[PDB]
Amino acid sequence: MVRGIRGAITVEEDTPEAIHQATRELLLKMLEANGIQSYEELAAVIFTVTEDLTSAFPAEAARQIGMHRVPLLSAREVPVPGSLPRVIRVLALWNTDTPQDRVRHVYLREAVRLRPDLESA
Amino acid sequence: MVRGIRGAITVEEDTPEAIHQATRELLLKMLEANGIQSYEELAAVIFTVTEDLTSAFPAEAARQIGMHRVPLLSAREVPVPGSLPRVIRVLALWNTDTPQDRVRHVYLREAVRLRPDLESA
Amino acid sequence: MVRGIRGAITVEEDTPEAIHQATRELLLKMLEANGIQSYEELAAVIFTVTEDLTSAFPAEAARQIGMHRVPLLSAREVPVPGSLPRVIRVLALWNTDTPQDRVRHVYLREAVRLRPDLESA
Ligand SMILES: [Cl-]
Ligand SMILES: [Cl-]
Ligand SMILES: [Cl-]
Repeated sequence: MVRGIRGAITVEEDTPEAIHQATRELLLKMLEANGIQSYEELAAVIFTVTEDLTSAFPAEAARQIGMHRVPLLSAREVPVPGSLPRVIRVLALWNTDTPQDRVRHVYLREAVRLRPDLESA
Repeated sequence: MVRGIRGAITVEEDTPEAIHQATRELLLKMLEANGIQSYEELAAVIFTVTEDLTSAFPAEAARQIGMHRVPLLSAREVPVPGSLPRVIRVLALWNTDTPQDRVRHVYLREAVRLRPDLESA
Repeated sequence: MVRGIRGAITVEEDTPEAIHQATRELLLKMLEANGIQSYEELAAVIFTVTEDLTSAFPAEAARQIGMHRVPLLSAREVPVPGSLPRVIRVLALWNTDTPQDRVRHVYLREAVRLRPDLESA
């Protein structure tokens, strides 16, 4: 049994340096938030990028933090009018028996605006 | 162990009202067809939309039926010439030991044309 | 518990005959490399294609080798400048307890250039 973990983060520019940094930061925070101890717990990680980000592969950033042995895939997000620009989204598939309500999803920088429900009191 | 569940549905127009309704209908029918009792059985749900649908996020529709705690991701489908227009596709990842041939895939409206094998006698 | 299996292959032209052949070849090699004995071991398979490939659905090729009962989904890859053209990527989600370092990822034709780490001595 598997639990997905969602993440999202924004960048201010379509450059590799920006995209790679943001992706590394988000991945590490997703793992930390969930108490993951090894990349071996990850079945796979899927990324999406908005259409305004073409300069870099998020999987390259994941390999900068050593995710060579984690299977990675990336795709393009739907360009909805008025939706948040320059977003990197992550779906990590985690081999765990953690209950669904104990999985922690991580939305950073302006991406917090995507999920106001995940703000809490 | 995990089983994917596929769904697909068409809409007649690229509007949020159409996309959201179709997505809600399809998701509920996928769950019902498979005898799912809780959203907690879902590892994650991945959506795709054809390039002729940009007005809405399918994940927003999933949140209208309460999928806040289900990890969701969306992407764009390949624009193959002559392929069916205005299709919302769903891949639900289901934590189950159901055999592969007992999983029920759900193709609604004109999307039945995608999978004539799933028509039966 | 699930392990992803990555594959990738290139084609020389955007035609169905080329895309379908390459997809069939890659899928079978991914299964063989990992000692998979039944399609029932596959939770789902996700494909991506680069933006320069629109003539065919990789899932149609998977159905030419009988993957009707395997849930399939396809999406478009990020068009990064200078990245390899005409690539079909595969993420197979495999129900297995195989350790992460014993899963075999398969990169064929020019797609070997994507992952020089997977060349070995
Ligand atoms: Cl959370
Ligand atoms: Cl079925
Ligand atoms: Cl390998």
